[PDB]
Amino acid sequence: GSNINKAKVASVESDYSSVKSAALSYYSDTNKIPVTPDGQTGLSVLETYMESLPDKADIGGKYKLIKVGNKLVLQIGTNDEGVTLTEAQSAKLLSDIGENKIYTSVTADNLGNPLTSNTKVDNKVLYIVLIDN
Repeated sequence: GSNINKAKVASVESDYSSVKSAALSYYSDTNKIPVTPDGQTGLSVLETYMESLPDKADIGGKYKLIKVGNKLVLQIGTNDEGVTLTEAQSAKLLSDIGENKIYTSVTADNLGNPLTSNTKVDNKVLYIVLIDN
């Protein structure tokens, strides 16, 4: 329960850090935000920059990269499966990553409701800002 759940959150944080470094490299080299091709999932857009591509989050859900306004966003989950978070998992993720990054909804233009330290997520797609311009 408690310790396993905290380590699943830490695993997403490690994936986030690795993907963020690779994304910044791609952005510096191409002058364009790396995005998953329309109609696909996964991080193969970053394959030149990563020895091993993260596939699924330990909290549930496949990874992909989307543009939301001017921001690069790590999407965690798809139609098939979203993330699951207890309040304690949400609290750790926010303590470690900080504010204005983790969202429970987006449109193509705008970040939606921010995750809070009291939020439970039951099989829903989650969003973490990687690059804020």
